Amino acid sequence: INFDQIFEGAIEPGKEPKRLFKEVYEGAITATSYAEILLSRAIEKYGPDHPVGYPDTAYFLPVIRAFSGEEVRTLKDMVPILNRMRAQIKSELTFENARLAGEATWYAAEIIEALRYLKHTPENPIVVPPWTGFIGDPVVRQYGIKMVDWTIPGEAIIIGRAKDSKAAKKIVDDLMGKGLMLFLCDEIIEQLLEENVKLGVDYIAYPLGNFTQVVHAANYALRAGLMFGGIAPGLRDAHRDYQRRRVLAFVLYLGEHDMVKTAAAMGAIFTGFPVITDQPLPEDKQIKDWFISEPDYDKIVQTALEVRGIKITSIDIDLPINFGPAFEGESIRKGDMHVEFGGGKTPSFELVRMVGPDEIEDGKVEVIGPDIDSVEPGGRLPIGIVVDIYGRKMQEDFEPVLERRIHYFTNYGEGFWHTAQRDLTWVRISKEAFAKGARLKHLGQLLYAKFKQEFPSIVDRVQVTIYTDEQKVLELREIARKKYAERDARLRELSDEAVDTYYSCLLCQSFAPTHVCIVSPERVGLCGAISWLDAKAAYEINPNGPNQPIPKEGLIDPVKGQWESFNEYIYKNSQRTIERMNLYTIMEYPMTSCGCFEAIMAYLPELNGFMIVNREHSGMTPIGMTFSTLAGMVGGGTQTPGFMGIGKSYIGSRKFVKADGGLARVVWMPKDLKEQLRSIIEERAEEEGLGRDFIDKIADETVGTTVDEVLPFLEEKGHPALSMEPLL
Ligand code: SF4
Ligand SMILES: [Cl-]
Ligand SMILES: [Cl-]
Ligand code: NI
Repeated sequence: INFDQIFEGAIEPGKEPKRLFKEVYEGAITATSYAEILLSRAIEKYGPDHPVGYPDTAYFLPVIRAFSGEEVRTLKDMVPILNRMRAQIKSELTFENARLAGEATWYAAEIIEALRYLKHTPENPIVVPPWTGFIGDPVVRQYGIKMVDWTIPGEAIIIGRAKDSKAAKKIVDDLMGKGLMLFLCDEIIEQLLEENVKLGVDYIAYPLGNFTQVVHAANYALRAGLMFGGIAPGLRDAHRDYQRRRVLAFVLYLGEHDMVKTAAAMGAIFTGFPVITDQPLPEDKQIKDWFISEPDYDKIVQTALEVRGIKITSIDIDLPINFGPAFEGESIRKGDMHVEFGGGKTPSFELVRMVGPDEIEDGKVEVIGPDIDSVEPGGRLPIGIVVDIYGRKMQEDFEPVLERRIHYFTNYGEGFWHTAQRDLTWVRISKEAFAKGARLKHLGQLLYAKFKQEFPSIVDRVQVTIYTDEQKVLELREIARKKYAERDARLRELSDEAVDTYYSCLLCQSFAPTHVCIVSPERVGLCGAISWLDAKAAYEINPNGPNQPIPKEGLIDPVKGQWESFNEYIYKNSQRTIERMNLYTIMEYPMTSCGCFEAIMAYLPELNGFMIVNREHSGMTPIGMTFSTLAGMVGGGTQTPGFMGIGKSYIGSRKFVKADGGLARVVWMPKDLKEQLRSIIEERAEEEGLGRDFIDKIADETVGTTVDEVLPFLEEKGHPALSMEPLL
């Protein structure tokens, strides 16, 4: 592995950009000096052994943990590392020395930021929303699933200042509509806030802060290799290769240059991210394909996307509102809502329906009834959405799948909002979207264009009708409810036993190459979004896609759930690292995890049972670890007996770790997680004979966070797991 080979042709000897290299050298010396003095002052004040670190991460100082592997825990640990980084800054003006200076600048910024967080407590925070500062592991994991399928095509690290706030808003709205994840640093943030651009973790656009806070992009990106990629800490070239091949990041260096910013950009180049600046560059301050100037703001985004290799697929319908992943998570407050439909205020439904060739005119979008200019701001209308689909290869069992997509298609619109499903949908449109000209016809055109782009193989013609008359919507809701009942009846017939074929899912191998998911009718994929029916429809739509049938054959262990067919498939598709997999236990040959699991279960021998912790829970767990620390062990595609990543719904399955004792073996979950699943937990517990009140016997963080606090509660509740056989 020779990662440096990627740089081979950038600069032919005798024509080194000595202005750039000397500015990089001065900036690296300056950053390491800043860090040296701050570290010496901090060690004098707090003492060498004083702990240092970042909130809510399993990877200590992730930049150092990835590139050199040290487990920085205290101020003392930083001292040798910085010394080494200072030693590798060399006077000679070569591209290799410049990349080493950029690595040293990244190390210095990471050290300076950890020292900054020495003063940080969650209740005396040094940063407040929308600013992020250091971004916790759960956010990285929460967006990993959008990364693996390139719903997020890439990342833009924007440092400095746009020529003015309006240019900042233009390029950032453009990037947000292309779905790129943004890291913002310095005065660009205040420029965007003055223009009322939406920023924050919910919009996948992180305002890190200023100055050394830029490093919080780097320690974010490197964690992707430490998590999903399973790369060992300290494998420097392996981490750089993972970044170059999979983290499609680039830097936009806007505004007046200064030496420390240039050295940080050189560290980005050191790990394979090109830099594009809006400044004019003399020939001796540029590197082809690595440090380049695009002064014209009309071109800078496509210039960076082309040099990085990012390919964007856009629907190219002139929507009056921005559209993309950043807006999926938005919330429209009552004060900002122009109109709403459903959610128990007006009657509502949505339905996809396969139709014959006779029936439909492709591209026809019709609004039948009053449009949203009908009402005063804050008003309401009925809405019934009917998407008729004819296709040669269309099937009725695709109807629910495509219907599921409606939610997402709606939420990506800026100022469009959607929740629930079927006849319980709740839809909202903001005053801003209305002021831009958005009307119901644009929602229908959006649904049409997205369905055409996403399922070309099976939709030959698509038509969209939006009814807003109250009694007509009430009439059509009955037809939709017939379709829903047939779908529920088809789903009821599926069991692990009744079906002869389970389905693989390899979608996450783009970031977790060794990980293989096996979806069965009673075990959803650990991301929680890929059901057995979903994977089956995806394979029938794309036979050579990442979901494949696997027959249930070669049974080895009916109890733990081991079959030769799944073992073989897994061994072949895990690169011969994983030989066996039990479907019904976590204690022996558990299914592996990539890193996007909704929750983690772990066996606690002292309580004779399982703890479960979801990604959103902040707090210690009785195993003595947080969710992030546990995910550091459970993810990365290695087999971890006694630990397993799962989707939340899987807790309600009849096959839920059935060999281990199922729900009866669960002794601890977060309160909010139990409330999220209370209904299915009560139903399944009554089915098992545990009683509907069994949920009250499960300990939570209000009971305690250690074995010593939790065991007495389980003893006083008579929890059955205490009388069950120890698992191991
Ligand atoms: S089913 Fe497994 S492999 Fe597929 S997207 Fe979900 S977590 Fe990733
Ligand atoms: Cl000093
Ligand atoms: Cl150490
Ligand atoms: Ni994952």
